[PDB]
Amino acid sequence: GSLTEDGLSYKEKFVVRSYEVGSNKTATVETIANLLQEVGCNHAQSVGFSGFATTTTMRKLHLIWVTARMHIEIYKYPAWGDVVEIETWCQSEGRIGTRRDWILKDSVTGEVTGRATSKWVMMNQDTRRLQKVSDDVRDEYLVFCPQEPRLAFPEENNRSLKKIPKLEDPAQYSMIGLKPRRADLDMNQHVNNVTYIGWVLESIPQEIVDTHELQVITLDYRRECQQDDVVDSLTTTTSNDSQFLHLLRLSGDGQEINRGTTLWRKK
Amino acid sequence: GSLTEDGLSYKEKFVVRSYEVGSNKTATVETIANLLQEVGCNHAQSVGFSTDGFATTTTMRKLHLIWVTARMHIEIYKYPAWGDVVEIETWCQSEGRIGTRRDWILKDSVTGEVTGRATSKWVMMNQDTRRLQKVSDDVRDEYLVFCPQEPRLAFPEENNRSLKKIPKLEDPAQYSMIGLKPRRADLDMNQHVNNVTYIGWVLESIPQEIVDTHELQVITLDYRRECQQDDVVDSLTTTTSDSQFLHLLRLSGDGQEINRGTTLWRKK
Ligand SMILES: OC1CN(C(c2ccccc2)c2ccccc2)C1
Ligand SMILES: OC1CN(C(c2ccccc2)c2ccccc2)C1
Repeated sequence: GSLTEDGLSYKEKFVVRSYEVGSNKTATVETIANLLQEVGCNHAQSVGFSGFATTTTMRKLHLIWVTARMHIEIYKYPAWGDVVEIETWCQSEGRIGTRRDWILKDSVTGEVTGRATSKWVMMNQDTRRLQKVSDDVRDEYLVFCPQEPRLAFPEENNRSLKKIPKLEDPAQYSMIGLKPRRADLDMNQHVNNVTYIGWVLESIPQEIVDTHELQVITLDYRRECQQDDVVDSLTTTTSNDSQFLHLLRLSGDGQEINRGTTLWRKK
Repeated sequence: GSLTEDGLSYKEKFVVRSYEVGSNKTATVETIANLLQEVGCNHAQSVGFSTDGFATTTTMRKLHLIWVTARMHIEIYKYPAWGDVVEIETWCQSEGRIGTRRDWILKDSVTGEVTGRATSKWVMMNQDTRRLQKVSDDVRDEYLVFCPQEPRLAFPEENNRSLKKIPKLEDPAQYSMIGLKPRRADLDMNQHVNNVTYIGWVLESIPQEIVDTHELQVITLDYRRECQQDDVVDSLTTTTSDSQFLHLLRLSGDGQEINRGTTLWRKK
């Protein structure tokens, strides 16, 4: 992997592994999400950042970046043995937070096979209190972002910015008692963001997965699942194409941890 | 990755990823086990097998036969750090009619030093009836040309840990993790639970304080029966001692054994 010529974006190639693919012999959306995370971490390391990606001022103030939303659109899932090239960049969104975008390409054809965007907010590591980005923090990372707008999702009222409603009981489908194991944790012992994507997908019936391809997934992150928490995954059909509304909540008290939507195309 | 000069082994380099490491910023034993599988699959593809979901010969496909893991044994001296490059070499050997063995050697790409080693036993099974069998001469002739003829063992030492008999854990277990269920990410391309998931489930019943203060040195795992996608598992562990543990995975309902194993840990 390497920063591009202008030093404002980062590119990396990956060979799709045998254990990374599903029944169709193509990468799962969770393998894609892991690759997006890996290339994001390699971009942060290349420009001088570090268990968390933080600036000097962020470390002094016990501040970290946390994902608020992840949005992924896949046109073609790379096959086992295929090489996928991923380009990533970040942009400041004023005082609200930051955005990281990605473009996925087939290395042989040069064709765009997917795109993704994510919203990140600043949080105090200890109190969990969200906050706006300060000028002092903003000055430390603006030199690594393009100054002119560069968007993976330029479209007028595109799906990546759509408000997601709260699923109403009773859900059409559910998967109950989901618990993270050690492999679900990151190096800081927090549940990996990609685990939540897997849990959302667990309540989609196997017949939809066997006859459809996942085209778009939008996921909001409201609260973290702790290592000793238990989750229930809920799904209701809202719709050639099938659309679903999703909700992850704690098994006991029903506290919301995530909400999302998925769009699927008939194979 | 590539076959070596003589065409009797295969080598591949891997850069350890951010999501592949634990609290110590080094690869987990499950990341290592996944890499061992990946290099094994790439070795099979390079010599003309697979491109269907299973590594099979022409005669195996005609007879609906597949290779299934009977035992996995891994010994790690140093876990590669995040960003480090690990080189893995693998090869296979026929063990007569019993089955086959695949071995691995792990090395730090910068120093050339051996950082780990692994060995696995594989048996032939009819994929529809699940009935185990010996390896026929016709099947053995199709894969013997891809194996070294003289013995080449990752674990040569007489009566080494990789060949030790593992006893069955007696109730009550000292520790347990109950109600473990596979999700879609735990499945392989044939919708079977990935062998590495069972390693993760075994490790789930080890208390977090042992993991925080010890490094896993050796793990031996026997595979007795597969966990189906709709099955639920209980992971049981008892200290037998360095720290040593005896492990047992069984179905949550009827208590049918799916795996048994042992782990050896060194105080950090
Ligand atoms: O997910 C978003 C991408 N942002 C980082 C980032 C920004 C520009 C280039 C590389 C990396 C970051 C900003 C400020 C402190 C530490 C890391 C956070
Ligand atoms: O996991 C064990 C090792 N595998 C062998 C094997 C694979 C398919 C058919 C016959 C034999 C082997 C693979 C690649 C080179 C040489 C032998 C099955």
